[PDB]
Formats: sequence, structure tokens, C-alpha cells
Amino acid sequence: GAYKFVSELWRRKQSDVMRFVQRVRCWEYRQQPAIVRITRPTRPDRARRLGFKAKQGYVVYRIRVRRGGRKRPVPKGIVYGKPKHQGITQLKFQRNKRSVAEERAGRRLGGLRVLNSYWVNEDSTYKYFEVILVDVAHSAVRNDPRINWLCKPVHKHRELRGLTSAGKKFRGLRGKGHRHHKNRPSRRATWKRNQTVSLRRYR
Amino acid sequence: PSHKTFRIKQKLAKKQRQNRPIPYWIRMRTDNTIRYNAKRRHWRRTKLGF
Amino acid sequence: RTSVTFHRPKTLSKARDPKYPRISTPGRNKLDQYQILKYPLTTESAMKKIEDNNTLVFIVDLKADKKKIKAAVKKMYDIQAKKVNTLIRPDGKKKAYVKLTPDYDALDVANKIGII
Amino acid sequence: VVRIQRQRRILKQRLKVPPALHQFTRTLDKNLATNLFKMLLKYRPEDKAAKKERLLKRAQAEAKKPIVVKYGLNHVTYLIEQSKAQLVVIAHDVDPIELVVWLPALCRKMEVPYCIVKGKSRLGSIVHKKTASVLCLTTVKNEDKLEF
Amino acid sequence: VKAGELWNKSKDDLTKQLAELKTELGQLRIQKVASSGSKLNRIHDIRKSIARVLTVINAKQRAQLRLFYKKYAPLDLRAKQTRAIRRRLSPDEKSRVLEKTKKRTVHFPQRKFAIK
RNA sequence: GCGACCCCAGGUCAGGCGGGACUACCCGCUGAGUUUAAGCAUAUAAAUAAGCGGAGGAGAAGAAACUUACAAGGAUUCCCCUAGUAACGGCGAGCGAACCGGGAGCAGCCCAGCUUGAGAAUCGGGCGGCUGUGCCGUCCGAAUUGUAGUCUGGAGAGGCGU
RNA sequence: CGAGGCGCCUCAACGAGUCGGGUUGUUUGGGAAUGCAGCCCAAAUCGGGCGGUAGACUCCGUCCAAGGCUAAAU
RNA sequence: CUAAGGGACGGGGUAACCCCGGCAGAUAGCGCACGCGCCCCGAAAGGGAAUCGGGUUAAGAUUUCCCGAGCC
RNA sequence: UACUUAUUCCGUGGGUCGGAAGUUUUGGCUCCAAGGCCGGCCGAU
Ligand SMILES: [K+]
Ligand SMILES: [K+]
Ligand SMILES: [K+]
Ligand SMILES: [K+]
Ligand SMILES: [K+]
Ligand SMILES: [Mg+2]
Ligand SMILES: [Mg+2]
Ligand SMILES: [Mg+2]
Ligand SMILES: [Mg+2]
Ligand SMILES: [Mg+2]
Ligand SMILES: [Mg+2]
Ligand SMILES: [Mg+2]
Ligand SMILES: [Mg+2]
Ligand SMILES: [Mg+2]
Ligand SMILES: [Mg+2]
Ligand SMILES: [Mg+2]
Ligand SMILES: [Mg+2]
Ligand SMILES: [Mg+2]
Ligand SMILES: [Mg+2]
Ligand SMILES: [Mg+2]
Ligand SMILES: [Mg+2]
Ligand SMILES: [Mg+2]
Ligand SMILES: [Mg+2]
Ligand SMILES: [Mg+2]
Ligand SMILES: [Mg+2]
Ligand SMILES: [Mg+2]
Ligand SMILES: [Mg+2]
Ligand SMILES: [Mg+2]
Ligand SMILES: [Mg+2]
Ligand SMILES: [Mg+2]
Ligand SMILES: [Mg+2]
Ligand SMILES: [Mg+2]
Ligand SMILES: [Mg+2]
Ligand SMILES: [Mg+2]
Ligand SMILES: [Mg+2]
Ligand SMILES: [Mg+2]
Ligand SMILES: [Mg+2]
Ligand SMILES: [Mg+2]
Ligand SMILES: [Mg+2]
Ligand SMILES: [Mg+2]
Repeated sequence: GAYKFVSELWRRKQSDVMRFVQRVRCWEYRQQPAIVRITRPTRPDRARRLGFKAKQGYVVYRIRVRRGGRKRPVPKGIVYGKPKHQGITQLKFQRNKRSVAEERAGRRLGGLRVLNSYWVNEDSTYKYFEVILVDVAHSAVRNDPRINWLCKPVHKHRELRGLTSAGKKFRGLRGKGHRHHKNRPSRRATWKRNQTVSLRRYR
Repeated sequence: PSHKTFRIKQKLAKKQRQNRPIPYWIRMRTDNTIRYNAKRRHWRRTKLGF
Repeated sequence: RTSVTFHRPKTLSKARDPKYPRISTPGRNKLDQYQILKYPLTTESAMKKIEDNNTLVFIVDLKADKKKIKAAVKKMYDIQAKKVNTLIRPDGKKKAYVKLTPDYDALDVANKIGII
Repeated sequence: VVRIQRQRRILKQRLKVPPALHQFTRTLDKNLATNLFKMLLKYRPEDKAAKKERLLKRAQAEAKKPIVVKYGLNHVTYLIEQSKAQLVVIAHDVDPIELVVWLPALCRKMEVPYCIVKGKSRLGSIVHKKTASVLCLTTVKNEDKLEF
Repeated sequence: VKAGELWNKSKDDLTKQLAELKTELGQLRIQKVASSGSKLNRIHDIRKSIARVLTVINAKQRAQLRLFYKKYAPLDLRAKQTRAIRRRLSPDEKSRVLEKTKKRTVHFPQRKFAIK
């Protein structure tokens, strides 16, 4: 078993070995399009834990997304409203960069279904993720009882409904009990339940 | 104009057929409430904007 | 590489040889002669053309062009058209002026069809 | 695509390469490599047809322990830690280099002879695959004890 | 006329009937524009006969093709359902489970019991 | 020059998948102001309307990196109660849940990691056959940069017996 | 017409630019900071996350994240 | 056919709707294996293959039908 | 303070870069090699 050695090495990102290898790769990704199909995961050990298998029907894509916050896209920085809503520049997108990357991949590849994604690189302006997608029309997927669930119609475009691992992170579903109870079943479902005026017939 | 697209002429032909009086025997049917065409148009009034 | 410019090389491409036909119904000529030649015109203006210019007037399909018209009159009435003039009427239908070649008498053809 | 692969070779030449990566530059000598590979050809695993034929031959009766090269990174890594590897052959061009960059350290720590040879595709050909990326010898035949 | 007899006739006879009824509907459309009083109701009778013949010819063609193709089926011959039904997993695929789940059903299925 | 691989290119190549529509319910983003504060800027309106997307017959959630402080309970969801309460708030106007308890309904599972090496034992496709949502045979390919099987912390592997 | 259960006894592997911390914005009833997000720092394995007031030390209670599926009550 | 201009493959941006055409990307092909290689839309007043005279209807043809005579 | 490969900018139909060795004419034309030596080399380092 060699996967532990690979996993342990990738924990030392600040070593000379990992810094050199990441720097050459970061340069090469900069000369490629923002959505690129790759024949093999760069981090096979990290891909195994996230569900990837070396089978026909599993495909891997590298996605490049821009870093930083979300400037308000209003015509001149001009807001017509109260000063609490007049900020422009220091605002933040509610979804993470990992979900943005796999959401770009899902829109580009409508015939495939996103499994999940993992972090690959970053320099200053770009972050790189590799997204695992499944061809749910291939018989290898359709015959594997561990990935069969992805072929069912309720799992269409789960990256767009916040149902991947990255989506559960920004939805507040990576914790339980108090500090997280308002996010289940969803925050909007919780809010609607607390807005209800229950007028029973015997009151 | 004299210069017409085919699609404009085809629509003008249908509008020509549609502004006729209703047949007289329609008023004789068993449960009939139709009196007139209710959709006659005269070219000088009520232009069709094409 | 005598050129400093790279061009995409020429590669072999095969033709389509499907494993099953997408359409299995043969496909039937729905614009046959009976659709092309609907009926002749019998107005007073149309009847004048028979003895003045050896011409038969027909109501024809909108999809029928001049070539299909002369082929249709040949397969329907065994007569040869010298030329075909067509128009679309203000009622939306298509009207064809079919002038027969000399040695064909439209009045005799009109008698066989039944319009006279 | 041609420009990016040529610039990748130049960038790796200009940038200071850490020793754990620079060690893959030192490869087995050409004379030694042709000796080892001509001996590794003796212990090739059976191809698909040969395995099918051996299955049929057993079925006709209804064998012996074979001596073949071992391959696969997970399997070779397991053998080395179990102290059963007698020789480890590592390809010099594993594209994710973190797959085998620690391998010379593990083999040296476990007191196992190892070498780095040019060509994962050459290692793959021996085991009827493409890009084996590591080969292991645990046992050799008595006819080869002196040569090995 | 008498679709039961139409199903008996061969394909050459069925197309010969189709030709006759097309010639005869044309003779009526000529009569309709000139004059008549009881040839006008023949239009409905004969137009329906043309539909009747073409239905029989078509139904024979499809049944023949369905017999000749029982490998890959032509796209028009394939089972037409809703688009979502066609994308569904098979029962073999829906009922497949892995070994660790098949074992637990073999060794520990739900039992039939009662309380005294 | 013959070759092996890697990365990539072109195909009306063989077989396939996607785009749009619908609005009551559901999932994701984005996001006001009128209004109230007897003025008004925080606050409120409101994590609402509008705006951009994604599904299904339900959706989402879900099997503790949970509560508690007890003699402790034991996935998710919904109802009652908790409770107009703790808290928050020009502590102003206002706002505002959760635990316990009682009900409805109950169900727990699958992987990655070390774990074939006396044999990739796995999978797809073409073709043929048949007992036909599949099974078998043969030939190609995928895969060792890892398919199958074992294992998932409640464990488990190994050893010894019903 | 082999495997599992059970009784007894030396290994026992469990998910990383992730957790966590700082700061900035937003959101919350969550108040020396409820969740989320951007950026900077950046893990561990006699360890890690919690015990609704920030801190250090000593005990105690309690869980094991960062992979996936899951009917019913609605 | 091109004009002012418009759309638009790849690529870039963007939560998405959508916004960007010179940013150069193996430019997707043309002649006779060999040779070469610097998208569309947009004008019935711009550019532009080729027709004349006479006759004819209730209503056409100011060059479309008829007669004759040409042209591309 | 130096370096060049990141990054940035400029140019070209990416058409003679680095090291060594050894056409001024008058508003005209200039391409697809003659020749030499064995498809091949020089001519055209
Ligand atoms: K087969
Ligand atoms: K484990
Ligand atoms: K905060
Ligand atoms: K603890
Ligand atoms: K023009
Ligand atoms: Mg007017
Ligand atoms: Mg109007
Ligand atoms: Mg005309
Ligand atoms: Mg095809
Ligand atoms: Mg849609
Ligand atoms: Mg006020
Ligand atoms: Mg007031
Ligand atoms: Mg006011
Ligand atoms: Mg709305
Ligand atoms: Mg539906
Ligand atoms: Mg669900
Ligand atoms: Mg658990
Ligand atoms: Mg609870
Ligand atoms: Mg009370
Ligand atoms: Mg509120
Ligand atoms: Mg609650
Ligand atoms: Mg209770
Ligand atoms: Mg592949
Ligand atoms: Mg395995
Ligand atoms: Mg076991
Ligand atoms: Mg035991
Ligand atoms: Mg932060
Ligand atoms: Mg803050
Ligand atoms: Mg917001
Ligand atoms: Mg406390
Ligand atoms: Mg974990
Ligand atoms: Mg999980
Ligand atoms: Mg779920
Ligand atoms: Mg119900
Ligand atoms: Mg043009
Ligand atoms: Mg222009
Ligand atoms: Mg675009
Ligand atoms: Mg044009
Ligand atoms: Mg002009
Ligand atoms: Mg006139």
C-alpha cells in the first residue's frame, strides 16, 4: 500500500519537494483553458476517498476560477437606498470557490453528473480544482451498484442545488446540534416554519 | 405595398377569407346563440398591424 | 518544414455506415400528380384561354414548382406543355397557366376532362 | 500543445531542483540496464492467452509455484515493507512524481537494492501493460543465482 | 370499402386500388367545380376510402418491419414512452446490491413472528 | 529507420447522453424600497418582493466531531408544549429560537485507506448463440498511476472450538 | 418438487490548503463574535472537536469532521 | 456584392441570464500523390448577366399575355 | 548589486537568433536552379 506515503507527502505543502512540483504545475495550468479534460487525476489517493474509480464512465476535469471577493455589479458603484446597503467592494460570495468550480463544470458538461471535486493548486489570482464527473449512460456505471444512485432522476445537477460536498459546506450542513439547527432541512424551510400563523379549528 | 414578402401575403389571404358573413343555416341549428360575425373588419377602420 | 507556418494535417475520415436505419418507413411521394393538379379553373376568363391561346388553367399545390407542373400534366392527361406560368392568387391558392404545344388542342383536352 | 511541452522542459532545467527530485536524473547505466532487462524478460508474467491455456491444461487433469516479476505500486510497496523485495526497479518518468519520489528512501531504509531506469513504458512492456512504473523481484531461479 | 377484404388483398392489388381511388377523387373535384348534386357526397366516401387503403398498407409495412428486425431496432420502431421512462434503470439494475448486502439478507432476513 | 509510451488534433466514424417547457409545493444564489420608529441615519419592512438557476412526486434532511449536568438521553422530518420565554435591540420602536417533555412515523447502510501475487480473481464493447430488462461463448479493449473481494470504529484482522 | 453467529486471546491503519486561528464582510436570538464567505497563517495522532463569557492551569462529562446513499410520518 | 454597422466559433469575464472580435487558436480549406494557405447578416435610391416595337382585358402587361424580332 | 525561467509589454504570414569557420542602379524584369559530382550530396559552411 503506497497511498499513505502519497497522502502524507501532500500534507507537507511547504517542503522543497512539494513547492517545486506545485510551482511547475501552476505555471502549466496558466497556459491552458479554464476548463480542461485530463486523462487521470493528479492526486489519485485524494480521488479514491471522494469516490473516483479507475473505470470507464469516470472522467476528471481541471477547473480554473478567479480568486477574491464579489464586487457588487452595479452600474457605477451607485446604490439607490439606505447607507446600510451602500457597500460595493468588500462583500463576499456565499458559495465557496470549490462549488463555483464544479458548477462551471456542470454547466459546460450537461451530459455528465458531478461526483465531487478536490483542491489542486492556486497562485494569487486563480484557484485550481479537479472535478470528478460520471457518465450515467455508460453500462459500467449503470451496472455498478455503488454508483447506480447517480443514475436516478433525483440527482440531476446536484452541483446547482448545493448537494455536493462543497455545497453542504456552504449550506451549513457540516455541523450538527445547536449552532447548525437553523440549516435543516434548509434555512428557508426553517424560516417559513417560524413565520407560520397556526390557526387551528379548535382555538 | 406592391412589393410584398410571401409571409405577409399568406397572412393577408387568410384575413380576406375570414371577414365574410356567417352562413344563414348556422342560425337554424338546434341550440344556436350566434347572431353575427363579431369579428368583421373593414380596411378603413381597425387596421391589422403587420 | 520549409514553412514557418503550421497547418493542421490532413487526416482520414470515414463515411457513415450505421448499424440500424434511423428511418425504416420507405418514404412516399405525398406531392404526387393528384396533389399537384387539384382541379382546373372554369371561370369566364379561364375559358377564354382555351380557344385563344391553347392554354389550360389549373389550381395547383403551393409546393409545386413549374417543373413538377409540366411533368404532372404529362402523366395525368398525356399532353405536352409548351410553358407554364404560375401565380399565387389573393385568396392564397396557386394558379397555373399551362400552354400546350402545337399539335395539342386544348378544346379537345377540355372536352375529355369535362370542363366544357 | 507543442509550445507548452517544450517550455515545460526548459522551466524544469532553469529552476533549482530539490535533491529528492534531482535523484531521478541519475539513471542506471546503459550496459547494466540492457543486462537487467534481458534478465527481467526471463520472468515475464504470462499473457492473457497463456493464462487461458494454463487454465485449460489444469482442467484436462480434472501445478508449481511460478517465479515472475511483481508490479503495481501498491503491491511492490507492500513487498518492500514486508522485507521480501530483492530488487526494485523504478521508472524515471512517473508524471505525478509524488507517486514514487519517496520510493528510493523507503528501499534504502529497508536495505533493499533499487535502481532508477529510463522508461515507464519499457517497464510496462515486460508485464504486458503500459507504464508499469515500478517492478519488483522477490525470487530468482537457481540457474540465475550467480547472474542475479 | 370493407377493410376486411382490403387486408386479404396483396400489395400489388392494394396499390392498384389506391391508384383507382385517386383517379376517381380527381374526377369528382372536376365535377364539384362544374356542376352536380349527388356526386358531391361521393367525395367524402372516396376520400375516406383512400385513407382506408393507406392505413392498411401502412399497418402491413410496420408489422413486416417489426418481424424483420426482431437486432438494433430502427428509431421509429422503438418503444415510445415518455422520455424519462426511457432513461430509467432496468429491474436487473434497480435490484442489484453488493455482496455485503446480499449476505445480510441470506443470513438475517426479517422473520415472521407473533406475541403470545 | 523500425518501435513503446505521453500529451494533443481531426472525423456526417459505431453506439449513446445534454440543452427547452410548466409553478402550487421543494433545493441554490442574488436582493430592495414603500412602511414603523409619530422626524431620521442603526434598527424595521426582510435574510421578504422583484431578478438568475435546479428537481421530484414529493423535495430537502438524515444515523452525532449531538445534547446535557440528569438516576442521564440517543439519526432525520412534522405537530403540541417550551414561548412571546433565554437572548438580541438608537436595550427605543421592536424582535426572538433552542434543550427537556408529549405525539405522528420509525431503519439503517455503502466506501477509501494494510489486507490476490500460487497467477485482475474485475469491467465495457463487437460478433454468435439462447431459455432474452438478462445468460453463455469467442475476440478486442479498459485497468497495476489499481477493477474485484475483505473491512468502516457499533468495529475489525489473525488464532482456537459449537 | 464456504461464509455468518456464538465463547475465549496479540495487532488494530479511520478522509489536509482540510481542521483550527486571525481579520474583513454578511447573517443570526447567539451576546470578547450563530452560520457562511473572501484573504492571510496553517495542523495533529499519549490526538482532534464540544460542555452558550474572552484567558492559563488541574480534573471531569461527551463526541470523532473534512467521502457517499437512505423509506415513513410532512 | 459589399458600406456605416450587427451577430458570432475558440478564448476571456460572469452565480447565471449574459457581456466582450483581435485576443491568434492544429481556422476547420483550395489547385492539379504534389503544390498553395497572410464565418455569416447588412442597400426593391450604392455596385450589378441579358428586351424591343406593335396588339390585346370589365378589371393586366407604364417591358410578365399575343404577334414579330432579338439577347444573356 | 547581478541573473532569468515566473509576470508584464512590443513585433512577425514566429523567415537567417547565439557561437565558430570562411543589391546606390536610369519610375525596367527577378519565383518553381543551371551546373557539377555519386533517388543522394554540393551549388545553398
Ligand atoms: K462479450
Ligand atoms: K479505517
Ligand atoms: K460573523
Ligand atoms: K477531549
Ligand atoms: K440592390
Ligand atoms: Mg386610416
Ligand atoms: Mg393593436
Ligand atoms: Mg412570377
Ligand atoms: Mg456516427
Ligand atoms: Mg432545464
Ligand atoms: Mg418615519
Ligand atoms: Mg408618519
Ligand atoms: Mg420622511
Ligand atoms: Mg421571488
Ligand atoms: Mg415530471
Ligand atoms: Mg432525498
Ligand atoms: Mg457512526
Ligand atoms: Mg433532538
Ligand atoms: Mg406561559
Ligand atoms: Mg427577524
Ligand atoms: Mg426544533
Ligand atoms: Mg421527547
Ligand atoms: Mg481511459
Ligand atoms: Mg482493493
Ligand atoms: Mg471477514
Ligand atoms: Mg476470530
Ligand atoms: Mg474567516
Ligand atoms: Mg466580521
Ligand atoms: Mg446577502
Ligand atoms: Mg461552562
Ligand atoms: Mg472524518
Ligand atoms: Mg459521511
Ligand atoms: Mg442526501
Ligand atoms: Mg401523508
Ligand atoms: Mg459574402
Ligand atoms: Mg464593416
Ligand atoms: Mg462565448
Ligand atoms: Mg447580403
Ligand atoms: Mg440598385
Ligand atoms: Mg393597370
